[PDB]
Amino acid sequence: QSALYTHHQYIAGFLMVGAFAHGAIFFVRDYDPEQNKNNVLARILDHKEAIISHLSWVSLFLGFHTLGIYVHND
Amino acid sequence: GDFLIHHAIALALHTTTLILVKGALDARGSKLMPDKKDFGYAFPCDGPGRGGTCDISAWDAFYLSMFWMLNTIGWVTFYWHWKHITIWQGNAGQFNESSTYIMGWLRDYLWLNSSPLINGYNPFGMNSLSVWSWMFLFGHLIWATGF
Amino acid sequence: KKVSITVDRDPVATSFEKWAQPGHFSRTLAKGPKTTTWIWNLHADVHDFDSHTNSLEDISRKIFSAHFGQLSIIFLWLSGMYFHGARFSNYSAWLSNPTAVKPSAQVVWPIVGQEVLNGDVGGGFQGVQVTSGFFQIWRSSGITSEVELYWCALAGLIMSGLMIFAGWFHYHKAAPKLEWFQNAESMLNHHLSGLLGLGCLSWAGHQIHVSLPVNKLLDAGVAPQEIPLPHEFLVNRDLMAQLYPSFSKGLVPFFTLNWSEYSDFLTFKGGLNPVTGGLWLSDTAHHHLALAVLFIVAGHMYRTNWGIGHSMKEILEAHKGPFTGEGHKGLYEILTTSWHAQLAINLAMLGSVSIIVAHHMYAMPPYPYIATDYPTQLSIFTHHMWIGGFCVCGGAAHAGIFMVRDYNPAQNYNNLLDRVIRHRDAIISHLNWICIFLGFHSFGLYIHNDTMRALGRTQDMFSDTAIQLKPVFAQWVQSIHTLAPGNTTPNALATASYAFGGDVVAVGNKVAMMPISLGTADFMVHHIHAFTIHVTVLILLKGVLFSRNSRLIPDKANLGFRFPCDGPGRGGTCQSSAWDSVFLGLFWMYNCISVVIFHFSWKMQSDVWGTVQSDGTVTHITGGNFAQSAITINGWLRDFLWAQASQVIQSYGSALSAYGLIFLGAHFIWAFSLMFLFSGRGYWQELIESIVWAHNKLNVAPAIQPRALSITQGRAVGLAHYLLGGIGTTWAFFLARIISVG
Amino acid sequence: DVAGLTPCGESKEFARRLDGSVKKLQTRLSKYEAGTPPALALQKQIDKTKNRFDRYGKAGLLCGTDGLPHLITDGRWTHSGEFVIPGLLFLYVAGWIGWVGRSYVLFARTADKPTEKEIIIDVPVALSFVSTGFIWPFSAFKEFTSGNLIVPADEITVSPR
Amino acid sequence: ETLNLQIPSPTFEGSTGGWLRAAEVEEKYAITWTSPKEQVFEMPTGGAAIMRQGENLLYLARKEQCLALATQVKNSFKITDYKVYRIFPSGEVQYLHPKDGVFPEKVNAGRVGVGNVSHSIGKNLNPAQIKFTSKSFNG
Amino acid sequence: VKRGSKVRILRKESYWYQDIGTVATIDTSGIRYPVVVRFEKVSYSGVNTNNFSLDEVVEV
Amino acid sequence: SHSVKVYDTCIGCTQCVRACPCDVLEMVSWDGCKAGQIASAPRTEDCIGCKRCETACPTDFLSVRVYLGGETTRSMGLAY
Ligand code: CLA
Ligand code: CLA
Ligand code: CLA
Ligand code: CLA
Ligand code: CLA
Ligand code: CLA
Ligand SMILES: CC1=CCCC(C)(C)[C@H]1/C=C/C(C)=C/C=C/C(C)=C/C=C/C=C(C)/C=C/C=C(C)/C=C/C1=C(C)CCCC1(C)C
Ligand SMILES: CC1=C(C/C=C(\C)CCC[C@H](C)CCC[C@H](C)CCCC(C)C)C(=O)c2ccccc2C1=O
Ligand code: SF4
Ligand code: SF4
Ligand code: SF4
Repeated sequence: QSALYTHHQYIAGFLMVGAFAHGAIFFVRDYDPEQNKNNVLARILDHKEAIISHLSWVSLFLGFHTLGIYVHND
Repeated sequence: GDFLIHHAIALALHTTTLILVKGALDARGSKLMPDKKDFGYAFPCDGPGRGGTCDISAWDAFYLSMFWMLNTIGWVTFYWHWKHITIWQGNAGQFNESSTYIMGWLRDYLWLNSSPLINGYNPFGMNSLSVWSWMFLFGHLIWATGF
Repeated sequence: KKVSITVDRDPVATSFEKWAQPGHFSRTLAKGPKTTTWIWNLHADVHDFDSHTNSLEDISRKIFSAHFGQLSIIFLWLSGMYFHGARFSNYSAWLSNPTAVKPSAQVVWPIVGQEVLNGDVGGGFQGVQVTSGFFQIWRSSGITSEVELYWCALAGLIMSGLMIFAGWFHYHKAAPKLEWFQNAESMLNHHLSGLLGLGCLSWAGHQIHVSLPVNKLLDAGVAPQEIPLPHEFLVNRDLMAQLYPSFSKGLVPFFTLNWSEYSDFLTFKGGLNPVTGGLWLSDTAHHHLALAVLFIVAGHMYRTNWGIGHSMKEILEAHKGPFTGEGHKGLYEILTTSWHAQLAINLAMLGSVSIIVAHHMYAMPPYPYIATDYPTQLSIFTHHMWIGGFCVCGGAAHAGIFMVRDYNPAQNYNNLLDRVIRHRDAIISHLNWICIFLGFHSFGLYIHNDTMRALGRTQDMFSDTAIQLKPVFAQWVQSIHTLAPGNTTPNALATASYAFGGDVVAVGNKVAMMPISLGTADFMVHHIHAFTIHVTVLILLKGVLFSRNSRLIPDKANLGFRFPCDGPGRGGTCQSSAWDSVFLGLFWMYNCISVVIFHFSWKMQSDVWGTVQSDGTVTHITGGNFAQSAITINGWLRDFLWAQASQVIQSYGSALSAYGLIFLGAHFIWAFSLMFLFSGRGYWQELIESIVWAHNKLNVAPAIQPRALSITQGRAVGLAHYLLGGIGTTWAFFLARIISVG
Repeated sequence: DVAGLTPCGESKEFARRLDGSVKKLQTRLSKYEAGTPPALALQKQIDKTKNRFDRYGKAGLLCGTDGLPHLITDGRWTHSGEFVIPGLLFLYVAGWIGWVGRSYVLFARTADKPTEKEIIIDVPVALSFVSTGFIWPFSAFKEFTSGNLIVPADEITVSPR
Repeated sequence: ETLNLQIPSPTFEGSTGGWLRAAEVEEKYAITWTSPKEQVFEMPTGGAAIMRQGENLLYLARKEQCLALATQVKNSFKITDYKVYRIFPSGEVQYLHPKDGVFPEKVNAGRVGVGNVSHSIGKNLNPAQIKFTSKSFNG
Repeated sequence: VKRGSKVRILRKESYWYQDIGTVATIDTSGIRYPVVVRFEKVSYSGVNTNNFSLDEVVEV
Repeated sequence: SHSVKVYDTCIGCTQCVRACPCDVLEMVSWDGCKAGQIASAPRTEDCIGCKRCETACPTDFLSVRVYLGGETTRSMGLAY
């Protein structure tokens, strides 16, 4: 039970990293901005700064307080 | 203890996602290298000018997120395994009391459960857990060689 | 009289104006910040005087006044150690009962439950147990009361004020000219004869007139407040004669050369005092007196103003043979015009002396009751090993700065430096081969033993029971030192140290010292030491020798000592500077000193330290497991790190819970360092761009534009937090372990 | 009570926490004489420990099986002093610090050398700003609706894609 | 024009930093220059050598080593009379620098521009349009 | 444009894309990029001036 | 070899040519800029890829762009 859970969660983490890696390879190599004018894809690239900044905030908001509560208890 | 570890898992998922998303969305260009798409997916850097551009490629964000993926699956499997071995003894209260601070994870999970593993061979003999005892040290060696 | 005092009067005006102008000292930084890099650039180069000023005179003046400022800080620190001993310590209780009371000179305030750190150290006292060995120093000095500790704290405060005044005075009022600083013969004459010789002589006088009588009375068993005050030893010669009868003859035996009269207090006993477990203070008194004469004589070697003496330049220029070209010609000019070359030498020497201090003080414990205070013995060994390793790496850092900056080939034609640089490929290839050979044949023995022990083949191991690697040369040297009293040191009564062989010295039922036997495990860890020292030399020597040019970058000297790279071309030239070899060599210094202090800790707990019991047998701290378990890596992991981390990880809720917290905090900082070491600047600058966007959106962007740290600063931050976390974890582990069990 | 938890005033394990914590201090007090400074200190700690446990018992906290007080943060008003009310206090202070720092950054932009105002702070003007933060919700919302908090998308530098 | 192989070399005591087997089987570079004095310089491969009054000649393994010495002499001794050659194991000598008698940072007629792109750097083609096509990304 | 006027940069690969600079001089020759614009922020290279074409520059 | 391009934003400052350690770049005549000259890259077989030219260039995004490509003995900077 321990080996099977550990095995498939590690496979899951590798597959999840690879999906994003090949999405990056998609944008570099296969993405054409003139066939995708004002798509969902192009509008993602139009507000990428908002997504990255909000992801930076949520990670800090979780990190500061989860590490803070753990260190408090310690 | 389950509350605190679920929030740690959430932080790890968001941070791994941040590096991977930032890598995908800045892959075509940024302010340091606006023409990053002409160079490909995996290139070393753009040189020491403009302040320094080490790890600027989208491949390098895959590289940086791989450490955070390993950290995330580490926190998940450490949680699953400690909660399950304490339930399997009948001593779920050991997880309940020690999981709320980090020294409980250090002494009651890693240090306490290390002892059958690191005694797989010793100056008094060996048993069939010797192979895992060797693989354990083998794992410590490769990891450090990566550094 | 070419050695003369020459001073500029009122050079620099004492003004607060430049305090208000951060960055005033360099042309780049004085025009103000535009990015956050300026802030880091302000702190990084500030004490780099020879990067701001061209003239050697102003550089020398800044260095002299900065040395007075450092002395002021050291004197304030000493004054605080004496004041905390006088006011917040159980020193008086320790003097009455040393082998029971635990030294403590730090008391915490009750704020957030932290008063749990005021543990029961003994003597009706609660506080943090201190391991610096100040109590044993004070007892060796003959302090015996808190009042005299208040006077010492005041003496430190007065000296601290005098040093900070002198630094101000010698920079702003009376600054010496360059020709004053360029007097190496005069400076050596005064620092050998005056600083060292008079210092040894004055200390010998204190030991003979104060330390020796007070400590003889203490070891007889007289109570501290029953002991006469130190000046009644100075005036009444009759009481001093009662303790040591030779004082009845006074200074007539000294002047008439009838020196064997003074054998009461100027001995050559050797060994340890049985009562205190320390060196005989009569031996230390004779030692300091002998050193004082040698240092004062040494001080008359160099020529200053009367024709007698040596020219240091003539000594250097005469030593040249058929292998070495022009020889040591041109080295005098280097060492009197380059501050960095002098700092490179003096840092290598100070680090070497600190490692020697570390070895000599556990093996020949000099202070009374310091040998059986095992937290102090472990603390002062570990501390002086770390100071030694750091100073040794700074010697190579400033050798690299010399080569990049102060080295000029026109004045170094065909001399020893020119010849080393012209065969640096042969040097680095032979050193590289030695490091590979010695890593295979030291660490591969450990890997061979792990594999054989795991396979059930214990007869195929390198061990005492199986195939034997015997340290025959070290065992033979131990034999020679045990045979030496009465044989090759005929007037010696005991050995220099009981580590070489001989009796077990027990004080308060604890072992002070006993022979440290060497076996297969000792052979293996000594070749581990030789390997880690060799590669650290290779990284630092390769950095110094290739600092100016390589086959890779032919013009490395134009880029400087500290540059990140020369681009991704030539395959990639990341970390090609001399600075990056200091950066890489501090990791290998950390590795070397960590295995040395682990070897010391396990070997002393397993085979030396412990409690003597009935029948004269000794029970050691970890019961002699070093011999059969330091031969595998699994033995070090299980029987040293895992077994002895029990005290640090179980410390919560006790007075040692502070060590339990610092153990985790340093584990955290160490891991946090790898964020800076494994990452690159370009990622962090692009992440900062999106964060800047979110600040731009709310109209709250700063006028000092945020930047990711430079490539070099990213490396420096990673190395600093790596060193802090690794050393801090060892510090917490070592101190909680040895306070609980020793 | 809530989520199968027990009020700390009647949980027996909270009572054992208090008793074990006081025995741990009393066995350290048993090694000292009455009027000594270590005896006075330990008695002060025993009184402080008893006061803390007594206060927690009467506060409406909910102890678990372990006997340690647990916090309920789902929004119910009977437990608002454990997260909702400390959270309101935090957001007021945090919004104050943010509003005051933003006001100083906008002042410093209109200065003779804007980057000299941020490493050498104009302390009278900065104290003028630190005093204004007490009404930051109204000042910041009026700032928002007057079109002065948010800048339009075309005065913000962005990456090429 | 051609390298006069008989030119005396600067006095040097030798070093391990000089050229290896690839120089006599792939290519070697030479640098010649005129000195008004008999003065000490630093070799790109190691320690110090002394240039002879009159004409000097060196052999180096890399072209960059020849140009590093050339910049050093120009700044330190104000010597611009340096010529850099490439020499092949067939004996054929290739004059290299300055390529047309004039230094590259000074303009010269008859120089044809190589590598010049008619638009600015942001006007390049995205990779997707030129995928499975031989067409270049520079427009 | 004119000298001393405030302009919003429209070159997408500029460091100062969609920020305001000030026009220094305007060339009259056959120059490809005749408008000289100065900025208060420095770029990543520490430069605070650049040449742009009229189409790349818009008045504010 | 590495591929080095000069775009028409070059102001003819000659900084790249002076900074190049391997004599890849030179100045040619061009009426586009005020200086009357543009950089050119006739000797890219000698380019080692150091990108010192890119560091020297003062236009907002670099007029000279080095694109690291196939490696040779020359572009690897190998004296062996
Ligand atoms: C040099 C080494 C040294 C060290 C490390 C310590 C350390 C300590 N001392 Mg000791 N002490 C020392 C020297 C030292 N002392 C000396 C030389 C004296 C003689 C005067 C004393 C006399 C002394 C007494 C009498 C007491 C201590 C106490 C303490 C403890 C708490 C100090 C504290 O929190 O006060 C904090 C006090 C403050 C006023 C806080 C000041 C914080 C400011 C903001 C620091 C800022 C520095 C400044 C900005 C630098 C720039 C200058 C500026 C112009 C810009 C601590 C363990 C206490 C103790 O042991 O209690 C049991 C105590 O009561 N010390
Ligand atoms: C007998 C003469 C003498 C003595 C004792 C010293 C002592 C020292 N010099 Mg030297 N010096 C001398 C002559 C002397 N110098 C001469 C002639 C020159 C000119 C060539 C120099 C040039 C020189 C330079 C350029 C520098 C020194 C530095 C130092 C200090 C080294 C750091 C150290 O170990 O201090 C700690 C050890 C101590 C023992 C602290 C003691 C403090 C006082 C000054 C010692 C002497 C006090 C007095 C003689 C004693 C009275 C005894 C009385 C109670 C009976 C040390 C104080 C360095 C330094 O740190 O400058 C500040 C430094 O950069 N010296
Ligand atoms: C223990 C190790 C450790 C820690 C704590 C972090 C922490 C962090 N990483 Mg890093 N990282 C690490 C290892 C670590 N990393 C390693 C090994 C890698 C692989 C190379 C990475 C790669 C990596 C990337 C690629 C990214 C991160 C990101 C982050 C952030 C994510 C969590 C968060 O947003 O808030 C948590 C915040 C903290 C933990 C900060 C702690 C609070 C401090 C300690 C306050 C204490 C102040 C104190 C008084 C100072 C004392 C100074 C003294 C001199 C007086 C955070 C700064 C991401 C990021 O920046 O998101 C925005 C991101 O993009 N990390
Ligand atoms: C007598 C000793 C001595 C002296 C006088 C110097 C002097 C100098 N060194 Mg050398 N050095 C030394 C020892 C010494 N060093 C040692 C022991 C090492 C080995 C690590 C080095 C390694 C070294 C390198 C690699 C470099 C220098 C450089 C310099 C110069 C610039 C100093 C500066 O501005 O730093 C300013 C000071 C700081 C920024 C201080 C911060 C440093 C650390 C991170 C803080 C300390 C942490 C603290 C102890 C613990 C914190 C507690 C924590 C729990 C919170 C100056 C000539 C530099 C240079 O370029 O010179 C030309 C340079 O690159 N040195
Ligand atoms: C566990 C981690 C680890 C390991 C094994 C190494 C190993 C090595 N380092 Mg590295 N290093 C590390 C971490 C590590 N480093 C870190 C973290 C840093 C960061 C700063 C560095 C930085 C660094 C520098 C800067 C330098 C080294 C050098 C060396 C070499 C020392 C010479 C030697 O011992 O050769 C012998 C090899 C070993 C002891 C490795 C283990 C081999 C054992 C005996 C088992 C062999 C098994 C066998 C081959 C199996 C064959 C069959 C198999 C193929 C199927 C060696 C290759 C130095 C070097 O190259 O000089 C020679 C050098 O200059 N390292
Ligand atoms: C007072 C100034 C100020 C203001 C209003 C903001 C506002 C913001 N920041 Mg920024 N930030 C600041 C200073 C400021 N920051 C400083 C000094 C740093 C360097 C440490 C950062 C680093 C930073 C990062 C890395 C991130 C933000 C983010 C954010 C946003 C969400 C809130 C947050 O995550 O807080 C987080 C706050 C910090 C990490 C640091 C704050 C440090 C102190 C507490 C504030 C500065 C005090 C300042 C000296 C005030 C002096 C006033 C006086 C002169 C009168 C928001 C736009 C996040 C974002 O983009 O989300 C969309 C994000 O990821 N900030
Ligand atoms: C990088 C990148 C660039 C562009 C290209 C690209 C490759 C596409 C991209 C990659 C993107 C990647 C890698 C994206 C990865 C995306 C992922 C992992 C998305 C996960 C989606 C999961 C969902 C919506 C679960 C929904 C569960 C629900 C609603 C349960 C509901 C419930 C039910 C019925 C039962 C219980 C009760 C409740 C709770 C009510
Ligand atoms: C996180 C990270 C950054 C970003 C880190 C930054 C921008 C530091 C900013 C942290 C704040 C602004 C100051 C830190 C102050 C702390 C509270 C501790 C102060 C310590 C003393 C200096 C006061 C890099 O720039 C970088 C560069 C190269 C390799 C790795 C990395 C890297 O890992
Ligand atoms: S250091 Fe950073 S920039 Fe310089 S080469 Fe290595 S990676 Fe490219
Ligand atoms: S990359 Fe280096 S070698 Fe190539 S042109 Fe630029 S500066 Fe010259
Ligand atoms: S490419 Fe850049 S550095 Fe070279 S001449 Fe043109 S503008 Fe100047």
